[PDB]
Formats: sequence, C-alpha cells, structure tokens
Amino acid sequence: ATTTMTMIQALRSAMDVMLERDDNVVVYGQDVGYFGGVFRCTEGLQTKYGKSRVFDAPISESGIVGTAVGMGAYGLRPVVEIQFADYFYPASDQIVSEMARLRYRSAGEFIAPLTLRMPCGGGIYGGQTHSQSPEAMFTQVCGLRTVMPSNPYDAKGLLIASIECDDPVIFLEPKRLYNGPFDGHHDRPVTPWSKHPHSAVPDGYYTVPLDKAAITRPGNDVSVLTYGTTVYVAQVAAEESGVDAEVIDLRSLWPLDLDTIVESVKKTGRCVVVHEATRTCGFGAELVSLVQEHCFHHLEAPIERVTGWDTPYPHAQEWAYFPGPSRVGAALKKVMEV
Amino acid sequence: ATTTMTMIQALRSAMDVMLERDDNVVVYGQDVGYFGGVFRCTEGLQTKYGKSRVFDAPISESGIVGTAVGMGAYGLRPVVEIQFADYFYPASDQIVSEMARLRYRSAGEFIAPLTLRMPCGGGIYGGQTHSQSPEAMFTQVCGLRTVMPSNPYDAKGLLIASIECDDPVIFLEPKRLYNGPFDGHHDRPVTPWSKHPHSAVPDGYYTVPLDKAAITRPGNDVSVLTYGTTVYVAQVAAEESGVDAEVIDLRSLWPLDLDTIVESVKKTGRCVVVHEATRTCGFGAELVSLVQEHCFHHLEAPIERVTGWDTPYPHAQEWAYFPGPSRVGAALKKVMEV
Amino acid sequence: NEYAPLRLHVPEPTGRPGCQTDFSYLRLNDAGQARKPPVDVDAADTADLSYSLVRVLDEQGDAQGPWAEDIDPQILRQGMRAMLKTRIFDSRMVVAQRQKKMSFYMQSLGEEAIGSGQALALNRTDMCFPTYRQQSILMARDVSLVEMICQLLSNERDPLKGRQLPIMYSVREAGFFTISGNLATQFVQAVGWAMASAIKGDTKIASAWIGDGATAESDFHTALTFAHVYRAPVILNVVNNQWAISTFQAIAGGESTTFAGRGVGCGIASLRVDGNDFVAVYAASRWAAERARRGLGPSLIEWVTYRAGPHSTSDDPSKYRPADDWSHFPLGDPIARLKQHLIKIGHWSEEEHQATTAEFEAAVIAAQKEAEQYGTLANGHIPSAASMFEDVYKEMPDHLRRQRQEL
Amino acid sequence: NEYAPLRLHVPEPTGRPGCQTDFSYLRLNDAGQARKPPVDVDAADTADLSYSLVRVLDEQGDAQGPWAEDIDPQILRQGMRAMLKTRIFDSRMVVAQRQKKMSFYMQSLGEEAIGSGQALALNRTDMCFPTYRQQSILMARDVSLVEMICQLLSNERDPLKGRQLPIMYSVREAGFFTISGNLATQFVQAVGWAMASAIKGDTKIASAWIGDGATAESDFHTALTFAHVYRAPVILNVVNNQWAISTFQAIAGGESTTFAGRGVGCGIASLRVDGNDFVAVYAASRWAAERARRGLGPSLIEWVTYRAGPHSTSDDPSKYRPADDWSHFPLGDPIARLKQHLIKIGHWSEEEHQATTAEFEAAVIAAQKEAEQYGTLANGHIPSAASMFEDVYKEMPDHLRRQRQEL
Ligand SMILES: Cc1ncc(C[n+]2csc(CCOP(=O)(O)OP(=O)(O)O)c2C)c(N)n1
Ligand SMILES: Cc1ncc(C[n+]2csc(CCOP(=O)(O)OP(=O)(O)O)c2C)c(N)n1
Ligand SMILES: *C(CC(C)C)C(=O)O
Ligand SMILES: *C(CC(C)C)C(=O)O
Ligand SMILES: [Mg+2]
Ligand SMILES: [Mg+2]
Repeated sequence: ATTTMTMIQALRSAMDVMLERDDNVVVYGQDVGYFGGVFRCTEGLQTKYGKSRVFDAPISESGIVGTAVGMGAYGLRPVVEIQFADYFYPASDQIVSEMARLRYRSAGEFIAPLTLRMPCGGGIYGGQTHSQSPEAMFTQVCGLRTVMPSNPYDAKGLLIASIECDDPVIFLEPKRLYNGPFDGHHDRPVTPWSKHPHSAVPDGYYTVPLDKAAITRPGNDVSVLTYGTTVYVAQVAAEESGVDAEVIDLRSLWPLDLDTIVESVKKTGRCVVVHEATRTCGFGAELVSLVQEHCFHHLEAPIERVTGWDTPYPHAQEWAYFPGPSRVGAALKKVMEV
Repeated sequence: ATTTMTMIQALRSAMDVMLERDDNVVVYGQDVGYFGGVFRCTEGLQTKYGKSRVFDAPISESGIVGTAVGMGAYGLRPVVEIQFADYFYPASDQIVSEMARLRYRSAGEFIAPLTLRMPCGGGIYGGQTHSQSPEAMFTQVCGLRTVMPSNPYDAKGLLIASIECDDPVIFLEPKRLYNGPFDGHHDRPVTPWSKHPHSAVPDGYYTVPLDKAAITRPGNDVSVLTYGTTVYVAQVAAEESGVDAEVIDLRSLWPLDLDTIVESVKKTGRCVVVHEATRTCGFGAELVSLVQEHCFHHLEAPIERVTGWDTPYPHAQEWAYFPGPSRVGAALKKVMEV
Repeated sequence: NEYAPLRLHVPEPTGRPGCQTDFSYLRLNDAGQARKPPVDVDAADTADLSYSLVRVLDEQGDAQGPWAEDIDPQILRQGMRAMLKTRIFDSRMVVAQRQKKMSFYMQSLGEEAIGSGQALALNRTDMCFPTYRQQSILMARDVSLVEMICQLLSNERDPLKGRQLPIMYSVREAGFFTISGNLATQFVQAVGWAMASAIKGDTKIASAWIGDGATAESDFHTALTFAHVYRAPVILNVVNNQWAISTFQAIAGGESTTFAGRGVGCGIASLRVDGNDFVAVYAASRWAAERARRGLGPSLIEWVTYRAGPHSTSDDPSKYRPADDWSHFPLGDPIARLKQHLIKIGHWSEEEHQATTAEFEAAVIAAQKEAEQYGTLANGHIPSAASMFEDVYKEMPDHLRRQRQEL
Repeated sequence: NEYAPLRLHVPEPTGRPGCQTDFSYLRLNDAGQARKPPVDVDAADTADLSYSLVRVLDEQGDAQGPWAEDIDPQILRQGMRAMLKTRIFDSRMVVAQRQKKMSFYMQSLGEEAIGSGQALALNRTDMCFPTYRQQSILMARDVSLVEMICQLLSNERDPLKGRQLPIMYSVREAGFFTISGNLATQFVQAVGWAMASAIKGDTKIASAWIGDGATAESDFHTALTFAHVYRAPVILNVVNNQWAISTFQAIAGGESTTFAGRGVGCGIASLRVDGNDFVAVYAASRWAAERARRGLGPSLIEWVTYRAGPHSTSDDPSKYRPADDWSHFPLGDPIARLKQHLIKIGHWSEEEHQATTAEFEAAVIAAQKEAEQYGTLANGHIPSAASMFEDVYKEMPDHLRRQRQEL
C-alpha cells in the first residue's frame, strides 16, 4: 500500500526496509539508537531490530566511518550517520584515503559498500557549523558517489538505492526539506509535506535509479541545474520571472546524468546553475565546465550560476546569504537578455 | 649578494630569513628538527636558532595545525609542515573549521597568520599516497590562500610573502621540482637547477607578490593556465606543437590574478587549463568557469583542460597518468582547430 | 563448537524514562578522603587520584581534608555571585528563547561552579578555551550582560556582527577564546597557546575545556599528546556531566574507567574532582594553575557533575533519561551546597541570598531591555549585509568586493 | 618576579651520531619476573603489567616464568623458518632496490619475530590489519614469494595491477588486509572488522598493527575508544621500535610512560612484551587471541623491539642516531636468541640453521627470477593502461569510459 510521509519519515522507512531486507545492513551514529536521532530519522529502529543492528556511537566521525570500513571489509553493509554535514571533516582521511580507494587499491579483494547520511543545507538560522553544503569536498573524490534528494518519495528510493549500491555513497539530506518543501519565502510560513506533491510514499521496497537526473519544470527558455532546497527555489523563481525555465534536479551529484543535462541545454541554448554551497570551486564549477564542453556552440549566452557567497554561513544575515526566489529569479532574466 | 640554489635550498633560505627577521616565526613538523626534514628543506635551522624555534613534532597533522592555530591566537607566526600533501586529511577539520574562519567568526579579535607547507605533485613513482594534488580541497575554502611556486626564485619570494601575509596560507611545494625542472620527459635524465633559468636567488630578504600570476612563454595563439610542474610541461609542449601558446603560471591558485588571465585570453581568444590533479571538480573547473564568464564572446573555441585522470595515482602506469608534453601538446592542437 | 558466538556489547544507562538511575557507576569518595599532592608530583603518582574524588564540603556543609586549606571567604562570595548570576541569566534566556526573541540557547544548570571556580583561580590574562557551556567564566570575569545578550540576538550591536550562532561568544579581553561549533578542536588549540607562552618565556597559562562526549573526538587525544611531549602550561578540563545530548557517558568509554585516568596513561598529572563542590573546584584549579605557571607541566582535571537541564532549547531529556534524575544525583546542586557551607561558617545568609538573587534578576532584565533596543528576531534590526563579506581575509579580496557590489 | 619564565620542552634521544645511546629509558624486566594473568583478568588489574616487561628467554637462552608453559617446539621451528625467511627476503629486496630493478623497499630487520609470532598464534581466518612492516606475517602464512615480488616490481603479473606502491601488499586469502600509506587508519578499521564479527555471532578476531610513531595519530585513540565501548574482539598491537623515521619515541609521548599503559587508561587489558623474544611473542599473542575469541574483550600489546635497519631505502640512520645502536640494544636479535634457546633444548642445530638459510636464499633468488620474467622497471613490461581505470567503482562510470577511450 501507500502512506503519506515527510522526508524524515521516508528516510526512516528506507532504513526500516533495508534493515529488514538485508541481514548485513547496520545503522549507527551519534544518538541514532535509543533516542532515534536528533532529527527522529531512526525512530524505533533499535526497538524493532535490536542493539546489534541499530545503536548509538561515541562522538567520533573518523571512528564511525573507520569501523564501518572495516565492517564492510568483513562483509557488512553499514549505513552510518553524521549529525551534521558540517562535522564530517574529522572523518576526511577515512573517507578519502580509505573508503573511496578500498576497491581500487585492493583490486576488488575488499570493498566499501557503505552509505554515509549527512544532514546539509541552510535557510534555518543554523550558522557556520549548522548549515553548510560540503558536496564539493566529495564529488572531487575519485571513488565516491554523491547523492541528494529533494522530496519524500525520492528520499526513500535514492536511499534504498544508495544503500544497495556496492560503491561508497555520501547521502546528503537537506534538513530544510525535512518537514516540508521550502521555496525560500520566510514571510509565508512553511507547509508540511502532506499538502504538497511527492509525499505519497510506498510502504515497502522500491528504488529510484542513481545516475538519473529529473526534470521538475519542463521548459524551453533556460536550463536550470540544481538539487536539494534550491529545486523548489528554481521552480518558484521561474514562476516569478515568468521564464519558462526547465528545472533539472540532478538527484545524483556525481556521477551525474550527463545526458539529461546536455539534452536540456541543447534544446534550450542556455543554463543557470543553482546551489547553496559557496561559489569558488563549488560543485557548480564542474557543472559549468561540462556544459561548456558538450554544449559550446548550442550555447546562446554565458552560463550563469546563483550560489552562496564566498563567506562562512552567517546567522543574522541568513536571508541575505541564502539564494532565494529573488536573487535567483534575477538570474533567470540576466540570461534571457540580448 | 646572490647564490645558486635548488627549490629545496631556496625554501630553506626563506625560512632562514624569516626565522631571523621575525622573533614570532616558528617552524615545526614531523622530522623538521634535528634531521632537517625528509627533503632537507629545514637543514641546520634548529642548530642555528634552537629547539624553541625549530623542532620535531609527533605524527599528528591535526595536532600540528591545531596547536599552530592556538599559537597564532597568542601572537606567533607558525610555519608548519606536512611531510606529504597526501597526509593533510587528518588536519582537515582544524584547517577548514578553525584556521580559515578564525578571523571571521571572531570579528578580528583572533587571527591565524599561519603557513602550511605541503610537498605535492606526482611524476616520481610515488603512488596513491605519495603524489596527489589536493589544491582543490583548499581553494574552495573561504578564508584560505593557496600558493604554489615553480622555481627557486619564486619559491623563496612566495614563501617569505606567504609567511608575512596575515591570512592562513596553504603553501604547496612540487617535490618533482625540488632538485631541478621537469618537462615530463623521463627518457631524458633530468638536470639540476644550476643549469637552468631562475636558479639565481638573493641571499637576504625579498618577496614575490601574491595574487599576481606570471607569463612564462609570451604567445598570441592560446592561453595556457597552469602552475607547478605542468608549467615546464606547457612550455615544452608548446615548443613541440609549435603553437605560440602563452604559458601563465598563476603562482597563486586562490585568490588568483583574474586580470592577467582574462587579459591573455582576451587577446588570444582561446585557453587550455593544465594541472596534475584529477579532473572532476578539480581546480581547473573554477578556472574554466571564470574564463567562460569574463571571456564568453572573445572566446574562439571550447575551453580545454588537460589534467590527471579521475583515478587514484598509480605506480607502474606513472607515465600514462601524468599529463606529459605529449598528451598536453595534443591539446594545444585540438584548440587551434576549426 | 569450542567457542561460543561472539556478541556485540552496547552500553546502556541504568535509568531510562519511567525508571530510576542507579548512580553507583560514579566512583565517588567522601569529603577529605583524597589527599592533596605537591604541585610537583609526578604524573604516575596521580594514578590513585585519577580513580577517586577530590571533595571538600560534606553532607552537613562542613569543609573536610587537606584541600580545605587557605580558602578566602571573599572568593567564595564572588563565587556564589558568579554561580547565581549564571543560573539567573540562563533561566532568563531560555524564556527569551521561547518568546521567540532569540534563536537558540544552551543552559549550564548544575555546572555553574566549574567554570566560575577555575576562572577565579586564574588571572584574567590566562586564556581560556571554552566549549559552549562555560558561560560561568564570563560571569566570574564580569563581562557586559548587554554585549552578551546582543550576540544572542544578532542585533546591530552584536559584537560578532551576526556572523555567529547564539552563545558562540568571543571575548579576548576577558581571556575567553572564540567558541566554535566543532567539538574538541579548542582543546588542542589551547595547548598551542600554552606552547606559545613557553616559547616566549612568558608566565601566562591556558585553560582548556571539553565535555565527556567530546573526549572521544580525535583532538582530545592530540591535546594530551602534545601537552605531555612539550610539557605545556595548560589545564586540561574534562566536564563529565554524565551526558552528551542523549548519550550516557558510558558510550564515550566511561564504563569501568574514569576520564582523569586517561591523563595518567598519557603522562599527565590528573585529578578527579567533585564538580559541584565550589571549594574543591577553586582549590583543585588553583593547584593546577600553580603547577603550570611554575613550569611543572600540564594537568588533567575530570570534573564530576551532572547536566541538570536539557542539552539545549532543542532537546528533550524526557525521551532518554529519568526526569527526576538530578534530584537523586549524589553530588547535588553547586549553589545549594555552597549556600549551606557559606552560611554555616558565617559569610552568607538567607537574606543575602535573596537580595543578591533579586539584583541579578534586575540586572538581567535591564540588560535584556538594553540589548533589545538594538534589535530582535522580529525587528529586522540586525548587522548590515555588507559587513557579511568582511574579515574573511584581512583585506577583502577582489572576488568578495564583486560579490558585495552584486548585493 | 615571582614566576620564572616558562620554557618549551623538546625531548631528545640520549644518543646522536658520534655518541652512544643510553638505553636506560626502557623499563625492562628480567625473564620470568612478570606474571601471566588469567585471560579474563580485568583491565585495571593489568596496570602493573603495562609498565613492566613480559619476557621468557634469559641471557643464557633459558625459558623462565609462567609464560614459558605449553610451548610446542614445532611452532618455534616454524617461527625460526618464518623469521629467517623474512630477513633473507628483506636483504635480497634491498639489493634489488639498489640495482634499480625495484622502485622502493622497507626492511623489518630486528622485528621479524613480532608479526610471525602472532600470525602463528592466530587462525588464517583471523584478519590482520598490518602497517608496511609486518611482512613477517605473510611469511608465516606461506604466501607466494613470486606474487609478492611481482607487486614489488609492478609487473604485468602484479596482483595489484601496478595501482599501488611497492610493499603496499594485499592478500585477503591470507587474512592480510590491503595496506594503505596513510598511517594508523587500519587500527580503527580492524576494530570495525571485529565489531562485524561479533555482530554476526562469528568466532573470528581482528589483529591490528601500528608503530610507536603512528600512535600519536588520531585513529589510534579512536581504535581504543571503540574497542573498549563495544568490547571488540581485536588484538591492538603497538610496535615500539624506538623510532619513526628520524624521531625518537619520546617525541611520540613515550617519555616517563609506556604505550601499553595507554590501554589501561582506556579500559583495555594491556601487555608490554619483549618483542625480540619469540616465545614471549607467541605466548602473549596466544593469550590475547584467546581472551578475544572467548568474548572477554580486546587486548592492547606493546611490543618492545628496535628498528635495526633504515626506515626505508630512502632513509639514512647515520644522520640522527648511533650507527652502532642495535649492537647495544638490551633485547638483541630475535633470530639469534631463538637460535640459542632452540639449540639448548634440542630442537635446532648450527647445521639446520645454515641449511635452512641456504634454502630460503635459493627460494628467494628463484622467486625473484621467476617474477622478473614478467617485467621490471627497465622492461616496460607492466600492467595495461586500460586496467588503470578499473575498480575505481564496481562498474566503470561513463566519465571513466570516456577517459579510457581518450587514451
Ligand atoms: C565534531 C562534531 N560532531 C558532532 C557535533 C554535534 N554535537 C553538538 S553538542 C554534542 C554533544 C557533546 O557533548 P559533551 O561533550 O558531553 O558536552 P555537553 O553537551 O554535555 O556539555 C554533539 C554530539 C558537533 N558539534 N561537532
Ligand atoms: C598520516 C601520515 N603522516 C605522515 C606520514 C609519513 N610517514 C610515513 S612512515 C612514518 C613513520 C611512522 O613511524 P612508526 O609508526 O614508528 O612506524 P615504523 O616506521 O617505525 O614501523 C611517517 C611519519 C604518513 N605515511 N601518514
Ligand atoms: C550545533 C551548535 C552547538 C554545538 C550546539 C550542534 O552541533 O549541536
Ligand atoms: C610513503 C609510503 C610508506 C608509508 C613508506 C610515506 O609516507 O613514507
Ligand atoms: Mg557532557
Ligand atoms: Mg616505530
């Protein structure tokens, strides 16, 4: 059957499905056990499957990822969490130097079928260590697979799919979209998921193929490359600018769906990249570099990108940093200009 | 006066000058003390200035950078080393979460006038953890200053300049260029520095301004954006292709000299980016994204980039990975094509 | 056959909601039972101390043992003032958090004695590297309540210009190092600050802080390592309040062990002190400050206390531990115990208690009102947006200038 | 005035080139003096053991004490064979390194007993997480010399297909986990492997390794923490050969302390054993294997040895320590001591020693010749260039396919 869930509830369902589908699936991290997670994403999972399957861990990122790597070497499928993406740094070495290169350097003898869930994104008065977007620290790592959903349905499918993949997967989860969609309007109080599209999630097993982007708003004017919270910001911003922009939610940052992208810009003739992360060397720099390579001639204007400023995430100036429907919309016009 | 030195000897001179010029300058890291460094870069510095100025440290990157941050908070100017850039990961958190954001989050109360020297680059049968180029992990960090020299003279000036800068500086040092220049030809045994241009280094104090790139080979055909070992690879590759390509050695990865670059491509009308680092989300992706923004119309072809493959650095297949005069040269033609 | 199946061990607290915590796991000792070593004691001779408890004030409020020596009542009164001021400011700010005038706040209920006690045993020039729960230090050093509150509101008067989350203070003038949301990092940095002081032939020392949970963080180990190797003039404080959000200290590695004992293993003189015994906190801190300033090396102090309130304004203790927990904690309330002792020795009274309480309330209400006059979350009155691109680097690099104009 | 200037402390070795090292810093104990605890002993009761030395073979080659019990001569002969085979292969490969047939090599001179001894006390299915200096394990598990050498040459026959640096072996079939150039990371991963085994109700255990220098690395602490918290079935081995490249173990935090003592502080039963006493290495390893397999928890073992040769083929010991150092080391040569004891008890002879030596030399020379037939550094005969884009991911993602064709 089907039930209406929030992203939190969706992700929880995915783990519940896998924990039940694969005896080798394990879940653990800070406060993930008895408490059920600081975001409720793992509620009751320990009560239902036991301490040996879902449990609390010491405050050590490197230790969490490290033991998980050794666990995978044995033959387990570890789904581990990092309370906030802002706190993945301590696990940098284990992630880059170990998890990613495990299969390569061992010629397949040992593998890292691990999944690391990390809440990310801003727009919640989180501050410097409560709302950054480190996707660019991962996608440049040969051996990793970076994924980020934008709605309940996709959140479950991509997690179940990310979990089963035999490659290490960095599963980014936009905390901003945990309770409901967010377009970037703080004036208009936000609504839940039960009153919006894509909150209908199947109770059992199902997936959402990786390496496959998705068009959110079919358009012919401009190609909009994005993911996460800026997906709903591009949709609304397009409606405000009037621009018949095509909104593309990559879903899979890297590897990504190079065709669905080169195909939308091929038709359109212009694209704009939108992501929360800082600008310089952000993920948006790779998207731009690929578009300019497979769509140089069919390009009818300079490729634009609306992202966060090259500054640490502020608290007070929240709305001045976050690329909202406004600053984004302005971009949808600057590109449609001759 | 002046003396002929290798990069190793140049860098050693810079630290010798600063250690003597600023009582607040300190040098320390693994094997940096009594031994003088695994690359001899700090030879005799401890014997001349004492244990309290130059000393050996425990094998802890995070501890090395962390204590340095606290040292800067007190008021010292720490010049610290990381034997190999491949081993900076353990210090990721201290570098990104602390060193970079120290000035910002404290509104100037505390500062991190630190310098982190890290040998980088391949082309020496180093392997996966002996020759990577992590520049892209730093340049995307708001608050850092990434620098990389290409010859003795510049090596000293940029170090002395990097040291005095009041911003945290990640000083990358190409181990491949430590003993002499390298064009990428392993057949032709390599020569020292005393038999090549730019090995004449002043004995005393002097600097080489940051944020200022440098043209290595004046050209009108194509703009070549590079740094490090690929500087000498672009020069030779240009001579083999015959292409009158303009070789630009950024010297300062980020912040970079946006003008000297936009100005060479403005004239030329085409540019090619060359760096050892893997491709996807490498630093070359930002260079490409900026060129496409400030030089969209004056662009007479798709911007090309010759870099390392998206794979961990191999040992045996060394010469098949490293972007040598050949694979690069091929690029200088592909762009000059109609 | 021969070997039974291996099994995973996951530590659990004795008390969960609807139960009563059995606080036996605490390796407690009676007042005066622990000896007071010379400040030049060798690290190894501190082994027994690392697994005991330094405590002065007994059940009746009487001072017992060697740690009771040389204790000026005037310092205790300043202590009480500091503890009361911290708890009252804490209460007030939670309310302001609820009435949405503020974005986020963290209390230090039950821990007010630790930071205030050590602050008073050090010099203002001695730099502290605190976590987010040592506001008691700022109070002991009489920092402006108006400036603290402004930062908690991100006003136009926020000394941090809105760039940081509420309670992520920074007060260099009061030897209070810029707080970071990243756990443990300040522990190692404090050792560097001390190394810097020794390198310069100075006499200032560092005061590092970290909670039980964060001890599992890599920088904890790094701190002990460098502290020992270089004999750094730093006091390494571990505040064991039994919890780290919803996780009981056993999951941090506290089962059958103590956090002080980890200092002994890394060559550092260690002390396990009653964190809710102000006299004990001032005495042990003074002891460590002296060892360090005399160049006798670092010290590691485990403070045994209890996190009385929620982890923060976003937490709910009822979901993982007994709500009646603090009521049974063998070490009680720091403010209640100092009050009992202070009165019994003739240097405090029910009258002074209430009067002093009434003035901090007024002081806080006035400060809050004074601070609000510069903005709130409602009032869009906050720091400029152009100040947002400042201080990332000493001089605004071109790219930021561009981004500023583009706003 | 009152306080003298603080000063930085930088530990230095007693012996530098042109001097003689005073090995007094080693907290040594005579053979048989240390007791042999029950495998169920509590961590805390191992405190004294963490600061002593477990040693069997005395000055005369006689076995003393409780650790001498139940020791089959056949295991020692396999041991000797393993130690001789490791040292002979080591010598041969350095030569091949000089004659540029090879790119890089690392010896284990003087440490051959540690890894070979523990390997023999474990089961092949027990997974080891070695650093770059435990080749003795591969030898004890009779791994193909031809395949090892091919990897050291990056031949077309290199099992790692040239993707890794020489000596960065990987032999899952022999319970030898893929080596990484990043120090300490394997220590924590080994704990995870053990946690995995306990989670699955298995009976296999993990054998983790790390040198004195790397103990200062964050993952050392993380390993002890998780090992203790979950009571993981892992043997945590610390090889203290007194050096880490040019740095004396004191700079790693070894001054006035021991590495075993760090296990005690983190709730782990610990043992400080003579690393050049094979009998002691087999006995202590067997002891720890049993504690773990019985589900009695992890164990931490500090092996006191000495790095007899250069750090690697790129190092020069003469620039930082006495060249005559190993000659004065109180614990001598593992191969020489087992030889003396073995002969004295009637299970080895000068004749067997030489004969066995001669066969490993032939075996190595033949293996080298056999391996070279597949390539060298001279012979461009190496793995394909297209195999270079394989295994980065389970399935070659599009971008790599492109890069492959573009070659
Ligand atoms: C590196 C890192 N990981 C995780 C977090 C999220 N986190 C914030 S506070 C906290 C609890 C730490 O507890 P403890 O050290 O006991 O301090 P207390 O909250 O009790 O004062 C955690 C896990 C963080 N801030 N930094
Ligand atoms: C994270 C990291 N930092 C630095 C290095 C460089 N390095 C390689 S071996 C070594 C010495 C480590 O010594 P020890 O742990 O004592 O082991 P040993 O060499 O004595 O067996 C160092 C510092 C590295 N490989 N990894
Ligand atoms: C956020 C901020 C502070 C540490 C409470 C968090 O990680 O909890
Ligand atoms: C390189 C490889 C191995 C660890 C010797 C190094 O870092 O020394
Ligand atoms: Mg705590
Ligand atoms: Mg060693």
